Amino acid sequence: TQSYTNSFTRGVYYPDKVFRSSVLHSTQDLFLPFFSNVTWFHAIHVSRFDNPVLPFNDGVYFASTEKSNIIRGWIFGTTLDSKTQSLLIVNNATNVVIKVCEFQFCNDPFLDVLRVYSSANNCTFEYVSQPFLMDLEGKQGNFKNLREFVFKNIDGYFKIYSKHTPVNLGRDLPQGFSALEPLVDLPIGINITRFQTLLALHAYYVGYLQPRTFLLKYNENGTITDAVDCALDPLS
Amino acid sequence: DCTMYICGDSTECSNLLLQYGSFCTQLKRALTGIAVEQDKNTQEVFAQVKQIYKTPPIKYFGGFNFSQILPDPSKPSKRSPIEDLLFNKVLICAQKFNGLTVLPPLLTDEMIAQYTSALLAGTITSGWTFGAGPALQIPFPMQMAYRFNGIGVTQNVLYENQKLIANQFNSAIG
Amino acid sequence: SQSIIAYTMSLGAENSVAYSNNSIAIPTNFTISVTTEILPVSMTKTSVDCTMYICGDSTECSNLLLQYGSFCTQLKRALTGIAVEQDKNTQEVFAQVKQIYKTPPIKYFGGFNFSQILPDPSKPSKRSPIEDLLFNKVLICAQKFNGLTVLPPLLTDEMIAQYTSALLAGTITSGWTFGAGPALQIPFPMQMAYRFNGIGVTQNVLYENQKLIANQFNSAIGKIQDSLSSTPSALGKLQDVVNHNAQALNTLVKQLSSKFGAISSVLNDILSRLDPPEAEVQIDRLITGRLQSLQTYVTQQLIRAAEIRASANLAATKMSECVLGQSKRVDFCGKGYHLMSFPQSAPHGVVFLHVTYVPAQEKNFTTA
Amino acid sequence: LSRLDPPEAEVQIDRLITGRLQSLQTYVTQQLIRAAEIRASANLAATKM
Amino acid sequence: ETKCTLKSFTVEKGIYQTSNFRVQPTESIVRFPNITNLCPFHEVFNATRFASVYAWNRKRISNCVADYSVLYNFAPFFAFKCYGVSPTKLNDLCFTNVYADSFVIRGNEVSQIAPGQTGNIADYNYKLPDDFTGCVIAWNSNKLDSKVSGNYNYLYRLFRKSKLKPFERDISTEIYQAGNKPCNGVAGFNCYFPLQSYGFRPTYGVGHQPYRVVVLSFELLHAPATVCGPKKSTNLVKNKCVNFNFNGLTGTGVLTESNKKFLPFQQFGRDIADTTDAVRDPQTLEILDITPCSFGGVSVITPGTNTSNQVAVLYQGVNCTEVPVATWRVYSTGSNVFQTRAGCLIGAEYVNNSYECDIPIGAGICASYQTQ
Ligand SMILES: *[C@@H]1O[C@H](CO)[C@@H](O[C@@H]2O[C@H](CO)[C@@H](O[C@@H]3O[C@H](CO)[C@@H](O)[C@H](O)[C@@H]3O)[C@H](O)[C@H]2NC(C)=O)[C@H](O)[C@H]1NC(C)=O
Ligand SMILES: *[C@@H]1O[C@H](CO)[C@@H](O[C@@H]2O[C@H](CO)[C@@H](O)[C@H](O)[C@H]2NC(C)=O)[C@H](O)[C@H]1NC(C)=O
Ligand SMILES: *[C@@H]1O[C@H](CO)[C@@H](O[C@@H]2O[C@H](CO)[C@@H](O)[C@H](O)[C@H]2NC(C)=O)[C@H](O)[C@H]1NC(C)=O
Ligand SMILES: *[C@@H]1O[C@H](CO)[C@@H](O[C@@H]2O[C@H](CO)[C@@H](O)[C@H](O)[C@H]2NC(C)=O)[C@H](O)[C@H]1NC(C)=O
Ligand SMILES: *[C@@H]1O[C@H](CO)[C@@H](O)[C@H](O)[C@H]1NC(C)=O
Ligand SMILES: *[C@@H]1O[C@H](CO)[C@@H](O)[C@H](O)[C@H]1NC(C)=O
Ligand SMILES: *[C@@H]1O[C@H](CO)[C@@H](O)[C@H](O)[C@H]1NC(C)=O
Ligand SMILES: *[C@@H]1O[C@H](CO)[C@@H](O)[C@H](O)[C@H]1NC(C)=O
Ligand SMILES: *[C@@H]1O[C@H](CO)[C@@H](O)[C@H](O)[C@H]1NC(C)=O
Ligand SMILES: *[C@@H]1O[C@H](CO)[C@@H](O)[C@H](O)[C@H]1NC(C)=O
Ligand SMILES: *[C@@H]1O[C@H](CO)[C@@H](O)[C@H](O)[C@H]1NC(C)=O
Ligand SMILES: *[C@@H]1O[C@H](CO)[C@@H](O)[C@H](O)[C@H]1NC(C)=O
Ligand SMILES: *[C@@H]1O[C@H](CO)[C@@H](O)[C@H](O)[C@H]1NC(C)=O
Ligand SMILES: *[C@@H]1O[C@H](CO)[C@@H](O)[C@H](O)[C@H]1NC(C)=O
Ligand SMILES: *[C@@H]1O[C@H](CO)[C@@H](O)[C@H](O)[C@H]1NC(C)=O
Repeated sequence: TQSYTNSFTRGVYYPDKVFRSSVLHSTQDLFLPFFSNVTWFHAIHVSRFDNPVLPFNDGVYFASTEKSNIIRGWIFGTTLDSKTQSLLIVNNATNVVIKVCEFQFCNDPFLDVLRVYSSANNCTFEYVSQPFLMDLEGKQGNFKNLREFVFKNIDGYFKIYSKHTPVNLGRDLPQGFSALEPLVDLPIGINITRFQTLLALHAYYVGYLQPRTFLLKYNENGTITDAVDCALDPLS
Repeated sequence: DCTMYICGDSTECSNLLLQYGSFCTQLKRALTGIAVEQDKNTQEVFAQVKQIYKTPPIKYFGGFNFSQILPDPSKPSKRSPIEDLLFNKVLICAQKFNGLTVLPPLLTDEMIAQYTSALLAGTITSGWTFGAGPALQIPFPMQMAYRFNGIGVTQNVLYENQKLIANQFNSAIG
Repeated sequence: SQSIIAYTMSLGAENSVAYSNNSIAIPTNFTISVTTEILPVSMTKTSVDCTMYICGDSTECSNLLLQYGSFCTQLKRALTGIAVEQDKNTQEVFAQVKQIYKTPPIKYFGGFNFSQILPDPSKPSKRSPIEDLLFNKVLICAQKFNGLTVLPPLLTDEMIAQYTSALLAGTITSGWTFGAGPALQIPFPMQMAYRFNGIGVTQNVLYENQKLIANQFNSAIGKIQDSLSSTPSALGKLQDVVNHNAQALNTLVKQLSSKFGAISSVLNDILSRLDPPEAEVQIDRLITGRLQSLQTYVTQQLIRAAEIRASANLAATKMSECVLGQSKRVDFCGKGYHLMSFPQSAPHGVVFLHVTYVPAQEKNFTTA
Repeated sequence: LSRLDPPEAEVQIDRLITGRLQSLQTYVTQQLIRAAEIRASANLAATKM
Repeated sequence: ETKCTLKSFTVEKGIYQTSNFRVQPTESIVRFPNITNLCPFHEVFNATRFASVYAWNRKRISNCVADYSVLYNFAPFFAFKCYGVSPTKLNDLCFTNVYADSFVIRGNEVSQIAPGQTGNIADYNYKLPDDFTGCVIAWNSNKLDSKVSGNYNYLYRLFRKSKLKPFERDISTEIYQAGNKPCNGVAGFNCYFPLQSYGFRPTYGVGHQPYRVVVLSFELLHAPATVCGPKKSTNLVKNKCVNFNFNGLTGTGVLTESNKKFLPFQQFGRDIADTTDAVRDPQTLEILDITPCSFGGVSVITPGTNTSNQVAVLYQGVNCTEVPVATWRVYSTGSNVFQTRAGCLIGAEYVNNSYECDIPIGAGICASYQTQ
């Protein structure tokens, strides 16, 4: 169940950790192209699971609007087997249990009519910290919260950017602009080429980044407000 | 073009073209400025008249002979005989394959001749008035009388010796 | 329902003249018009210091600046010469009068209205309204911290206005005599009669049609302010000069952040991360790159200054001929027959207001 | 580029780049100087016209 | 000075430029975070067993205080070649991330661990990048890391299909394919064992003994520094021309206060000229603004050596009130200070009369040798 739509103008993140004001700085880096083809995946097993392993290359833009905690984690790495090294992310209420333990199976849901890391042998770096997925509720469901994430790795380190948007009120990938502040930059030297997502028992977008040249505008408060591509259109 | 010239079709060479600042965003600007001023020069020189005048059909100006400078309809190029001699007394592809391009001017040499024809047709049936206000007609011998009156010679000299002056002008232009 | 359209260039409306043996055309009415000309006179003075630029506050780098002969005793001389000639240009253009004249207290010149160009005592700046519009249509500190200094001109823009006021007050109560000998008074209508007598029109035309001519002059001078204030780009020549200078300075100061085939573009970083004995390798590359990048700037500045001197000379000639007298050269002091001109100041430039005479209505006749 | 490997090839290429940069800057400067003296003649031609 | 800058003993009447001046810094300040935990260096050098050559034991040093003096407890230091940085200044630096690789080799190949070098260890076991920065250390270990029968724990690769890219472990027991026989695990003729062993005995000599080598790799760029030298912190001074060393950002400034609104994840500040403008204090977590130090040229106004020998100075565009550099002792001369638009004029009065101009200065003022 894969649907298709238009990515619009979305997926712009701060490239460097500096402060600039009233500048028209232009930079070349990995970005999500404007008006690209984004695949709207779909799956449900609340009537094992209905999704194979997606490919991973040059990072992923991942956006979702879930209810409370339906979608929690991620699995990265090659072949997802207990012979190579893989990465796990799980987001519960109070902490993040990110780890680089070696495993192949980590889920035994068995919905009636946990079991996490069933085989974890040689663990590695851990970065237990504050949970990522948090929401504030105004006692009304008029505005569905939208969460945007960007995952990439270049020359070491794992870069994870994120942003929350309560502006959405019934549209998928709405018109507008919103940059992403960096959240996690942690060091790991493993090799990643395959990607999969978790889901909690008892909505799902995937993109792809490419090396492009962007031109960004900063305001007097240091926040990016607009950006233009340099290959989409001759006017650009 | 810098890139094709300095580092011909080689990304490895083009990568090293950095670390030199921007030494090729200024050469382009300089050459563009030169080209723009080259386009402006001929516009300044020739475009002195707002309108385009046509030579009269019947050509008889007091006995003066202007056929050596007026346009000749026989040749399709529509040029005076003198212009033909000027055009006949004044490795190319190799430079094209090195990034050096030659641009055409924004006045083909068939409307510049129109400007020259307009100027020369205005100057023989209107004197100098068409350079200040609206063009005003005047016979040619009267215009020559006025021109003699401007170098401290009375006009009666012209009207008493006209055939001789016309013959001298024809021989001089020949 | 619009789209981009490509066509063939036109040259103008086709016109045909009716020349014959005995057929003349004579005008019966005239029209006084006011044209406008804009000329740059001078750029902005500047100065550059080698030592702070090439080798910022580092004696170790300054020691290696030798063995290159004297490549910085000549850049200073070139820039000083440019600054001196920039100071001389405005002195040549404006200082044409030995004395300073004052506008008469009671202003009544035959019905002509000069209030649009005469100084206005209400504003403390003491400038004409036209000059105010010219002054309102024409990162800075960062360059100050790199050794690039900007020097002030030796004429504040409050005595240049005095020169312009003196010229314009002399030219309305003395004609052209104040440019040759002592100033001599003369009524304005008599001066206009003399000016008409200089383009082959008898003076009795003026005295018989005076109110109409005055009204035409007032109407002509009225709308030039609106045309200047409403044209999207009328003062387009001075802004080009300012933009070119700013771009040159910006691209010169931006060149400091270039590796030039070296590990870093910061003298402090290389001087602290490495010991002296093998540090004189990257520093040489930086010095060479900066020397070339500064020589290019100096050469560009010289070439640009030549073409502005070539325009200041023309502005001085036009001030001497059009203003201090009447010019018989065709199409020099504006289109049409020339009557008079008025100067106005502008940031790094002058604006000439030419008053010209144009025939209006033609009539056919038979001549012998 | 074909007779040698990348890692030590960025030595001759630098010399070629420097030589060509100087040879092109000289051409641009000469062109500017020549264009000045032709503008100075176009102005005179316009005045004479 | 005027007579020296232009070669002559007689200077004509006018104005000349001699030299420049700059305000001088007063005191030095160093600011570092509270981190005090020592680095695990003392463990990595002093260990019991090192790994093989083909599979080195890479370690990453996280944030800690690094003292580059404990390693001197090892006496010999057969080689201490540092490439990117000078060893002497190793203490006064801050790094982003530090990698340490420790292993054991033979003497004859200790020279082979360097950028741009080929061989057997440098090509089949461990290749450094051409732009590598860091240090290498080697010491003798024959006497306490050898056996009478010998140690065969350490093996090194000898045959490989392709050249090793820098920083790429190649742990793989794949039988070499040589000749024309497609071996399928035979491991016989024309199919050799890629790894060959070592034998270490106390009866060998220099160049025939095991040496312990450790290589440290750094990376310097604009990023939050985690490893820093044991330099002591200092106090904060404001509105005074001082030189600062904020966490690797070294330079002169005044360090005033700022009203910027840095985001919680930002550290530095820039401008349109790509120059550092604002900084964040490592300890108090405030924002400071760095404006450079007063500087400018000077000029001499002389009436000519023919007339007199009295001059005046024209410090270009500096306020006399605060910084008139207050060496030829002409500074703030009594009743001889005038603040014009051009700058600080020292040595001349300012009358309220008007004459013709002799020596132009700027903004409209002229100097002369007029008598009383
Ligand atoms: C030579 O040209 C001038 C300028 O056009 C002529 O003067 C203008 O003549 C027209 C015709 O009457 C005037 O238009 C009318 O004026 C009345 C005045 O009350 C007004 O009420 C009408 O609405 C209309 O505008 C015009 O005002 C006048 N120009 C000026 C400045 O007074 C002149 O007549 C021409 N010479 C000959 C011999 O025709
Ligand atoms: C104006 O001059 C031209 C060229 O001298 C004359 O053309 C010649 O005319 C004669 C007699 O008609 C011919 O024999 C020649 O062959 C013509 N020469 C050319 C090149 O065509 C022309 O006739 C003169 N105009 C007038 C009105 O006599
Ligand atoms: C002067 O007289 C000529 C000839 O009579 C006029 O030119 C003609 O004008 C009429 C009226 O518009 C046209 O129908 C003819 O075609 C014209 N002849 C030519 C050869 O062009 C001329 O217009 C008159 N002058 C003015 C100012 O009207
Ligand atoms: C000269 O022209 C100015 C501007 O057109 C005239 O000033 C105007 O005068 C009228 C009537 O006195 C006022 O209603 C306007 O408000 C004035 N405009 C401005 C901008 O002040 C001036 O009166 C004219 N001179 C004479 C002698 O009439
Ligand atoms: C995205 O790709 C699919 C598959 O080829 C295609 O049908 C769809 O039109 C594409 N999207 C757009 C906006 O063209
Ligand atoms: C969330 O995970 C942390 C880390 O394992 C654990 O201490 C905590 O009890 C968990 N909370 C819930 C509600 O599962
Ligand atoms: C995991 O660790 C065990 C014991 O620590 C070891 O025997 C095994 O080889 C390791 N797995 C690897 C290296 O893949
Ligand atoms: C990652 O693993 C895949 C599959 O083993 C391999 O094809 C790829 O070259 C590896 N990439 C890196 C950088 O090690
Ligand atoms: C910048 O932040 C201030 C502080 O609240 C706010 O008043 C102002 O509107 C902001 N401006 C912009 C352009 O975001
Ligand atoms: C003008 O004079 C020429 C010369 O005789 C004659 O041929 C022509 O017919 C005349 N035209 C008119 C309109 O008088
Ligand atoms: C080295 O380590 C051993 C044990 O690991 C310890 O006994 C010894 O004191 C240490 N020596 C030094 C100099 O660190
Ligand atoms: C360092 O210690 C001082 C003293 O308590 C404290 O005020 C400051 O916040 C500390 N800073 C950091 C970064 O720990
Ligand atoms: C001033 O200059 C003249 C020039 O020859 C010289 O003769 C004279 O001696 C000079 N004045 C003095 C005091 O030396
Ligand atoms: C000196 O002058 C400058 C600018 O003219 C001014 O900013 C500064 O405050 C002045 N000094 C003092 C002590 O006021
Ligand atoms: C000269 O002018 C200055 C500035 O107005 C004033 O301070 C000073 O007192 C004046 N001196 C005399 C003698 O009038």
